[PDB]
Amino acid sequence: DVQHERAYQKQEGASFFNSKRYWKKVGLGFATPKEAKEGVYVDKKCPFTGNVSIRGRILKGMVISNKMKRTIIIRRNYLHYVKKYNRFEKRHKNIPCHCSPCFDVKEGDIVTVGQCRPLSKTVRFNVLHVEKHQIFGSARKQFVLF
Amino acid sequence: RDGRHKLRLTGGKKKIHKKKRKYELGRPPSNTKLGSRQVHVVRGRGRNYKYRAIKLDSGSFSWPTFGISKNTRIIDVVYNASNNELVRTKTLVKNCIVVIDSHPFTTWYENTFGTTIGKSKNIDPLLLEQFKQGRVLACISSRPGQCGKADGYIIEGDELLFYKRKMDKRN
Amino acid sequence: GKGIKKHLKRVNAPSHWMLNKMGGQYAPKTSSGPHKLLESIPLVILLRNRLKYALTFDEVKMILIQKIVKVDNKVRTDCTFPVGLMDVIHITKSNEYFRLLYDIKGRFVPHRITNEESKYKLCKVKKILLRKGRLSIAVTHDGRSIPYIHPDVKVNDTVRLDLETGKVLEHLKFQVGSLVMVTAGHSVGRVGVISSIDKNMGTYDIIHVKDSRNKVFATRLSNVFVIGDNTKPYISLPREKGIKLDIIEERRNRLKA
RNA sequence: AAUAGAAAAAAGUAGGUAAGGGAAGUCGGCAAAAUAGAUCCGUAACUUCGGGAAAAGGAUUGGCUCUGAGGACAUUAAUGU
RNA sequence: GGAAAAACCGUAAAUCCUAUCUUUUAAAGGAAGGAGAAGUCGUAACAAGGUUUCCGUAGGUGAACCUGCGGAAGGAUCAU
RNA sequence: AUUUCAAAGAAUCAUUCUUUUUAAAAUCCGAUUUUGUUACUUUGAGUAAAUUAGAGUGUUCAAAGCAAACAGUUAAAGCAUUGUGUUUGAAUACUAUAGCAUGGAAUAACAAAAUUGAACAAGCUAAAAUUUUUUGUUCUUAUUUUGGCUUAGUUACGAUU
RNA sequence: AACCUGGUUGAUCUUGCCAGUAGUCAUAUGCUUGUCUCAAAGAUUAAGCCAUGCAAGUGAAAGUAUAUAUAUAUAUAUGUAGAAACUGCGAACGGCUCAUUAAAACAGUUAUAGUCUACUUGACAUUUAUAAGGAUAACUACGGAAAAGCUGUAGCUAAUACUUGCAUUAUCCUUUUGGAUAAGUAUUUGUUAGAAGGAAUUAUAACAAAGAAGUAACACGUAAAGUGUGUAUCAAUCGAGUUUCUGACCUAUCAGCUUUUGAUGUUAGGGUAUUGGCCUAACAUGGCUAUGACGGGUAACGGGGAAUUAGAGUUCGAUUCCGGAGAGGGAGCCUGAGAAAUAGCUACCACAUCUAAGGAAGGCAGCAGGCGCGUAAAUUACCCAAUUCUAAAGAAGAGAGG
Repeated sequence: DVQHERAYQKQEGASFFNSKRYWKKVGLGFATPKEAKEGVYVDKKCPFTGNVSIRGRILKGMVISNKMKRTIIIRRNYLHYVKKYNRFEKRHKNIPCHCSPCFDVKEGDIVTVGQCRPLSKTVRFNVLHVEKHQIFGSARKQFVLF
Repeated sequence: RDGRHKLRLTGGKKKIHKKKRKYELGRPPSNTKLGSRQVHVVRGRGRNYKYRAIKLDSGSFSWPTFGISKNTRIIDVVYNASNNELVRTKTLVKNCIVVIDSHPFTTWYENTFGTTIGKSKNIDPLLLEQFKQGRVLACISSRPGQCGKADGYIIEGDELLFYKRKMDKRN
Repeated sequence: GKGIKKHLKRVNAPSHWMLNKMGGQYAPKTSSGPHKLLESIPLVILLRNRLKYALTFDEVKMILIQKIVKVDNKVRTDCTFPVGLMDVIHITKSNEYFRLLYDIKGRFVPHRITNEESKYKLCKVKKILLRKGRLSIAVTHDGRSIPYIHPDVKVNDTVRLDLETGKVLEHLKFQVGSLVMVTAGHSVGRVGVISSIDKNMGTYDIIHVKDSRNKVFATRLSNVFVIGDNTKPYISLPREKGIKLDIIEERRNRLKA
């Protein structure tokens, strides 16, 4: 496909003198998507074809913003227990996640992210699975079991 | 310098205590140039020694087509895919595009075929152009400021074409 | 600065030291190496607080300068040398050999071993690594390297190990029927035959353990030290053999001396 | 241009310039000096909310050698003039 | 090989000019609140308190207050 | 509001606890064993001591402490075949409200959701594999099998009040 | 121990407060004190100031002694001690205070496949030799300065200080024989192959290039053949840095914040011990916000916990343990494995001491003790016997500790 960036697309570990792409098992009952296996895409922060380690905790959240370059913001929604009244209250937390060129995620999709290697200042997690989902209420106001 | 004092995840101004510790750095850039070799040894934590190249000249350059590498003089620094500063000043880093003399490679090809190990699909026309003028574009593959060297590979095929076009005519 | 904190305080010590509130402000901090600090006892505790062969730490020092004491059948030069989860103390003059084990109460006891079994110990491998030249090396709980280790031995297997030549004699493969000894769980210092070994991807691993009294309890795979086969314990387990007693049974027994 | 020349002091008139202090001057800072162009920042009391405002208060500005941004035409996305 | 000395970036204390915010704290005069003594002046409210009361509101008034406008009874009428 | 009610036995004091069996789909030798997610709950794992609850233990009692106890005028005894004290004790639990594993039939949530969907049989077809096949860097063709895709039929076929 | 009385009135029931009443390992104080056991004790107020003293050194088989002493045999032979000094290693701990800090620090819980690791422990190495190269201290002498942990010459001389430097294994042919061929541990690049882990661009194996550093020119001594100290790589271990999730007191008379000065992302590099806007350039225009962001307050170090608890709770947590922070204020380095150390160093500001008037040196929130502050708090005591720590680690040190 077309090029448009100022960097050569290495896709490290590809190899070029052995007879005729790179991707890995990813594990934990998970597997590469069809667009990972057959796609032309190049990245280094992609979990499938990058060197980023799919280590640590794996959680589900809801995508609230999808408009950064290959990067998503997921809200993790929860009920916080209040001991004093012996009652619960609604609470939530935002997790910045890499999105992959594999996944064309949309608002209110559930996403299964992993802890992985910290990428930068804010961004530290990465999507491993996109579970497609529809909610017509505005994302900032939405509560789900994720 | 390193660590804490940058803005909060909220955008807030975080108040700082816990004074700067030894394990928190901020240390000088490499500025290796083109000229008769000079490197200074740097002492890192644990007495781990690093090499800060200040001048360089002959690196180890790898011929992709046969997968072999030889130590070779660099003729010039010619292009940088980032800033205009590095290339104008002729200061070289692992991004940089330099030019090497083709005689080790030319000799090796003569040794293998008898005119200019084992059979492949052999020399490419872009590689042939570079060899023909005796002066060959190459990409540095090592970090001079850390390793003391700017060893590299001759820049090949699609990467060569893309950068050759990007480098140019307008210039 | 903010470097290596050298000392150890009294109630900063692990529980099974038994260095009481009175009688001192500090505990000895172990020398590095043979086993982890938290999974060790020094010679001082054994000689003074358990065996009672010294009045003071100074009397321990007097014992240690004299060269009659041997650990792993080899002379050791300091009081803070660690005696680990399991190893052999030999006292030449009395001709005594003790092997160190955890008791059912969860504290370290030196259990008398004879000459014949003294020449070997049974050693759980913590890791088995492939080093250059296509050469295996095992890494043991007691901090020994075994080069040339048999390739079908695996990373939770135990191994019978000579102590003069350092050669491996045999190995005991970890399986669902294996006799196992618990290192440090809630089930600490006790033995069973394994009901099931349970493996799950990218997480801590569980073993279900069956008792000599034929009761069942859970324990983590990480802290369980293979110790025999369903035929027999391979080493000499303590005289009360890891057995569970209830609180009610224990007090009823306590009165029934 | 209702004149020229020579000499060059006072004094005059139109101008300049002046150490150190800085309105102690006088009717009054009058006179004179300081400020001043652009670009970038920053801008209060108060206010009929429009203003105040170029407020106040700062910074930058030469010469050279480079880099980037901003057109027009014609060959099926790239390549040309 | 090599000391002093200089120069350049990069850290960067401190000093000074402002700018904003914080804290007490001054100030003539203005204008408040409470405490004390059987002080001066009315007689306002309490009963139909001798003009039913109270609300909202505005204007007057040395005041306590009065008057207008529209409400309510917490009315002195819950009754042709 | 709404979706799988129950039945019979055995144990046991008229009572109580328990076990067996009653549709469907997949799998293994006509019999055998599996079947949404989360909240909630059960057990667990792993978990600083001091403190705290709390056991053992007459510090002169108690506050305390973590010690002690037994017999012997120096042996009876145990065990080595004249040598050698002994029993011991220094427990157990609380140890987030979260994370980790874990049994769960109720209760809650959520999930797919006929302005049309998916379960099967049939025929065509391109992907991968099987079987075939000469010549000591390496080479033609062919039957077949498995999954994917287009099209007529066939299910108790497919929407709670 | 799951608990109440007196007070509106002429008298009453109600609302409602006030008052009593009890506790406080919570402070102060008044009076009184025959005993004994037990023993908190200059936090709240000034992280204010400090007189004098003391608080970290280290040599018993194992670096260096023609200062010297000494036991045998006889100014000689052996030897054995040895003031002293170079060298080595420690002083990064422990002690002290709680000023600063409000999603940071702290607590549980991850992750480190993103890393470093001295002592200690176990594995165990690859491209002139009966012993090499000098140069330096103490030391000898002349000196210099009022003072000071100031130091100058010249001649020396050692080291385990400093610098050089001396096969053999495996593949192919041949009988447990004889020939031929190769041979760099980390570290780095380019090319492939690919025992383990849930996951590998990992272990590992090969190729082509570079490439540190190295593998003892050292000391004791096991029948009435042993050991120490040193050494590359690897692992272990004592640890440490980062890093995941979850958890805050009061405040809206604090509602929009952040973004030219990296805020948020992407790319490329540099830097780092390593990930990382950590730092530079180029390119995007994001990101965070009533679940109270952003400010502001707190007499706010955090936890284990403490007080009162019938059950909830409520108040409190300088203050024996764990973790953090700090060493007059700020800041910066050096050394070393480990320090942004503080009885390390440098500088500025705030203080301040001796001066010979040139100059020079100083830092109690270590232990006493003093001043000031105050409502408020002890001795310049004695000792290393125990508890432990550090060293050339027994035998010595330690106002740690008793």
